[PDB]
Amino acid sequence: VVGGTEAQRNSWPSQISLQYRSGSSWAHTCGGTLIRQNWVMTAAHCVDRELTFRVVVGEHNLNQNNGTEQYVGVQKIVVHPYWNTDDVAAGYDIALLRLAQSVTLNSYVQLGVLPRAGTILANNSPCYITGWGLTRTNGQLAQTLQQAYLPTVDYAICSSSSYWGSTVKNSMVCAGGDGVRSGCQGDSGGPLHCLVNGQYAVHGVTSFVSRLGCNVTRKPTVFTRVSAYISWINNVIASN
Ligand code: NA
Repeated sequence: VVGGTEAQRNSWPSQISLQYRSGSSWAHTCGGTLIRQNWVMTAAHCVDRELTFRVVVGEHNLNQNNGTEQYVGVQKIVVHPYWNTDDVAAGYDIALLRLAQSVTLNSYVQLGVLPRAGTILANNSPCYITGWGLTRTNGQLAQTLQQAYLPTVDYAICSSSSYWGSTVKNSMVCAGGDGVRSGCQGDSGGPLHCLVNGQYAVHGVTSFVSRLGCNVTRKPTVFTRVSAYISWINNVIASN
């Protein structure tokens, strides 16, 4: 997250760190959201590589013992069947991970609440992105979980020629684009949290930014719109 601030350690208890085994250690690669005690939602492009993955819940500082982490292997990966890795702009950038064990819930570990199917945010709706991604374009991962305020940019604007044009679809949410705050590498798969009727819900799964940089004016961060995939998510969990 570029232009973020450190999150309080109990603000975003559905955030997870998806990590891969890297020699004798583990490395953060992307974010995700806990949606059942044994299921995580992330981006499809995050699990394109044939790596050994684990999920960490209750994480705050990737480089220090927080005393709150639970570590759990990934048992099954279900990517959306229409996902195509060489066309992220087509959409369907979503995947569900079944965990080897069910995690225990507490003030650091909670299920993300999802929006009702079909919900679309009005333009300029207040949202936060969260994650451990790069803190500058071509920078390094954050140590501590970051948050940045990214108001939504509606489809009519986002799909205009000076923004994303045809690259943005109605199955996506755009947020940000002010040139200072954005998602960045390592934030993929993590949540966009939006405040609606007094309650934060996860409306987006971080999908892409510009190839010209993370925080680029009129290139808001693009998220998979969770509310377009409620039936899909429910169908996968019920059949696994
Ligand atoms: Na930690």
